[PDB]
Amino acid sequence: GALDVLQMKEEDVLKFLAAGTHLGGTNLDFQMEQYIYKRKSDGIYIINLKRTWEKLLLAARAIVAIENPADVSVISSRNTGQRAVLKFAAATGATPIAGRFTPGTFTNQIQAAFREPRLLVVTDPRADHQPLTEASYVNLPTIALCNTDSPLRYVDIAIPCNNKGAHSVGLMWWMLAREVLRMRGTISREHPWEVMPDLYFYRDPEE
Amino acid sequence: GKAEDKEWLPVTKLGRLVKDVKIKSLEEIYLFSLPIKESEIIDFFLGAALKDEVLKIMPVQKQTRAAQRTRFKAFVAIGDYNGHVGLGVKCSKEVATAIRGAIILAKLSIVPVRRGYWGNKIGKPHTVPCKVTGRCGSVLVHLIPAPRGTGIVSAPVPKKLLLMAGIDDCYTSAWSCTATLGNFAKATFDAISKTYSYLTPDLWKETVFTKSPYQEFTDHLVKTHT
Amino acid sequence: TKKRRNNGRAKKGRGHVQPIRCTNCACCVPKDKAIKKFVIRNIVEAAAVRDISEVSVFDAYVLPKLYVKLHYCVSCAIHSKVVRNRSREARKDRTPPPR
Amino acid sequence: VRMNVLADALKSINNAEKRGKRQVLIRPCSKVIVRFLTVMMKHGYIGEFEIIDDHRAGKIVVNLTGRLNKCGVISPRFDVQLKDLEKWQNNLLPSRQFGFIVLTTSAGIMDHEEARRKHTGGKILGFFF
Amino acid sequence: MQNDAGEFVDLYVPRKCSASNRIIGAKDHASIQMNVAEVDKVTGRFNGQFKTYAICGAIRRMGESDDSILRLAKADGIVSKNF
Amino acid sequence: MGRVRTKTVKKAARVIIEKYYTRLGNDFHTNKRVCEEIAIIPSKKLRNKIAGYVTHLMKRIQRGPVRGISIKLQEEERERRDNYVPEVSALDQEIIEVDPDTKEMLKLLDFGSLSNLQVTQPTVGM
Amino acid sequence: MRAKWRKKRMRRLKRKRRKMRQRSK
RNA sequence: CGGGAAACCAAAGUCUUUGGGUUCCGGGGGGAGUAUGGUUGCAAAGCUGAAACUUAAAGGAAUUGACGGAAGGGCACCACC
Repeated sequence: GALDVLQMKEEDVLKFLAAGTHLGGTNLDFQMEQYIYKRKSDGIYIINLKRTWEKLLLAARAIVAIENPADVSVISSRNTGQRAVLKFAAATGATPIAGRFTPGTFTNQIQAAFREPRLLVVTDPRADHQPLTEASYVNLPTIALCNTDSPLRYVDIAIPCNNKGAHSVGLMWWMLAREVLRMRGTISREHPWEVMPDLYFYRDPEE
Repeated sequence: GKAEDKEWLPVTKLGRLVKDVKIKSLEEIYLFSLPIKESEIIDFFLGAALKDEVLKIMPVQKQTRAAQRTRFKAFVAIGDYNGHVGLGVKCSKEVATAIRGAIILAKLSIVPVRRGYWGNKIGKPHTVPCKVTGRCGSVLVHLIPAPRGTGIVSAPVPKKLLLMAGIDDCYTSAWSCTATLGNFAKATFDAISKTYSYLTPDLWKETVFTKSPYQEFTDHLVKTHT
Repeated sequence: TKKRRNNGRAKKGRGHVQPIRCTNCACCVPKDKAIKKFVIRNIVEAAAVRDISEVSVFDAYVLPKLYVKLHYCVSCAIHSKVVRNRSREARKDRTPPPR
Repeated sequence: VRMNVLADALKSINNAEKRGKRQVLIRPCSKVIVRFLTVMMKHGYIGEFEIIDDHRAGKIVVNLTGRLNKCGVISPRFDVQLKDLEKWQNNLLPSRQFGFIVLTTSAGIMDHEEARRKHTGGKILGFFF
Repeated sequence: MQNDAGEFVDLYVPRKCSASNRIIGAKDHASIQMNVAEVDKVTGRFNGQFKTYAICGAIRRMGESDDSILRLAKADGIVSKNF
Repeated sequence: MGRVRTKTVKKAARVIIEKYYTRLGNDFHTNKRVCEEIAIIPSKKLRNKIAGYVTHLMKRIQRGPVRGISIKLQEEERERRDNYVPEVSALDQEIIEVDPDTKEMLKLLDFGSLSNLQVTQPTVGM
Repeated sequence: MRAKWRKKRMRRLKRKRRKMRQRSK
């Protein structure tokens, strides 16, 4: 949005630059091309950082529009997102799934794990492909974190970022939790937040 | 025994709402294009007005080391003679279970049927709104508008589904292997089904949106429910 | 019904291709239908090398390689177990076996 | 070779409508194509359009609104008389309530409902619904 | 549908796709309705007001819904005609 | 020969360890007495086989996790790798270098001023 | 190769019938 | 994408919502590419080409079995060493 109260600050841009979020792959799909700045002299694509913040605020404006927070479902089958989705679901009251998704969880009405959500958020479209393709049987809207070579086939909001691993995946979930809590009125739009980004990251060498 | 209540308790969000609150018709379930998975929802809205028809019972079999092994397949059609019809199929080791299973699938498959006029717009509509068609296997089926009081010009299989749908007047045509009753029934139900999704000049004005039933009743599903 | 998209041959954009005679049976088949095998081996076996290195007159010598190129028809390649038949989806794999 | 230009123009629009595209480019342009497009636009089936001059017959860009089910051509330009026009609209149209045949007449290119008011026959060009 | 007395005779009037102007059928289970929060202009906070869109299942499975939702959000004020 | 244990043995041993981990140990003759008072087992010969696999599982649980079994003692130290680690008192700091085309991308976004810079190779690496 | 042999059988029968009739007149 | 009986095909698509131009050519299975006339050739033969009579199926794609003097794993003193 145009508003100064929604503008991206210097201190967020430095946190993007320090985590590698702007660095894509060596390949580009034709659906992702509008999110790209340029290709480097070494064959790597640069993701446009202002495009990310608009698509992330549009995603937060979808997540705030659900009146019961337990109706939102959150997923990661790769390890680099598992701590991050568990912390996101603690900060705001969504339902997490981590590890293997069981086929038929959304469509086998009798099943012990059966559930019926209103919104679905996924960490990587190529890896999390079962809950994406299974959402096509039940009228379920979708948000996803997309790299330059991600296949867009059932996602309705794609957020441009490096999703390969490490600090970049944890930072995106932390920043999405910050803005949903801000615009619902639970924390300040000006005072810094008490939760450090480093709480969401995956398994750097411990000692 | 005596037919008291609690023969049903819901297992879906839609079933929890239909049993309790002001979801007043199937048309506000069709408007949001939701899947129906509890058979008791359609007994709640249409009920004893629905009438039932066995089209064919068919034997099928597989070869084994010992003998040929046989199953019975039943085709069933259902409707209320005023704008609703459904078709269903099941295959079982015994005929009575095949018919009873086919009736449940024939209730879950029900769709709304569109009706219109051949001439000037006097009274209430009585024929298909425009020329339509459906396919299954090699079989092709086609329906054409007709002047008031002709009846249905068709073979037996398509005539029974058009009567249960509540259409008075219709001209019809077919092509390729109609002798396969299952593909002939599904090609007919495909033609009937397409009548409410053909864009026509009376549907050109802009759409106005509303909240869905899961959004209007978002607190009823939380405050006293599981 | 058609079994293979390439008809079991490499020919695309051509009329005629020259034949060759097989190394087992001398049957006659096209150069691009024939199954290829190029073999490189020592003249002396891995068991025998030690016995022939110690009787050598030289303080340093390296035993030579033998080079042979072989051609088979489909019947010889199947009977001599050079190729096996495969599952309907596995027939599409064009990558050679692992080492 | 290209034996007829109006058949290309309508086949090009018809393939673009089915893919859900919002614009289409027609080339070559002709006096017959501009008069046919105008009849669809006046009845509400397409948006407005723009012509490009290039010194070689020209090109047209057209805006699409999603309402069009089909448009098409009858290749031999058969003659029609007022007594036989009922047989053609019974063959080609989806209902008696909507859709139009397009004719060329000595009073101009026009809609088959206007040809009855003007009491005139002509040659068939195409249809839309 | 209306008759010569001017009264209406359809069972219901079906919805159309916001991106594409085609009717969404009673069994199109791949289709969706999207809902998005508005925020107040002084403090960037939810006031309970919202906007809605409906998308055809055929446009979703070819991968065009993300760009369609973006064009709709730029046509309304939400993305503010710059990017 | 064949000494493989059937699912009736393997499932009963897991359910015993989930409920009674604090009673159990490495001595087969003590495990054999515990399993007789916490459960109804129809045969002496089945009781001996269950206490045998329980004794095998205790010696595994002393080394690391077993995917089908859970205990408080192992969950609360997982909850200590969860939350925050002792590793560092501050983040990895934002003072990081920028490539000339990222400098140009930030210039168009009205930002920069805090990063060092250097150029890559003359032609694409092969 | 039965069809190729049925073709050869007909050709030799036709060669016999040719020589038999053209001798008569 | 869409099409098709399917195997499959970016054409083998834009078809009951059926019409861009134009050449050759099929009409249940056999008798039969046969008899007879013409025509070309040194010859072998090529081209053109019937009927009487006879018959309830002949054929295409795919599924589950059984079978192989097909391939790969494993087993048995009613098998062998």
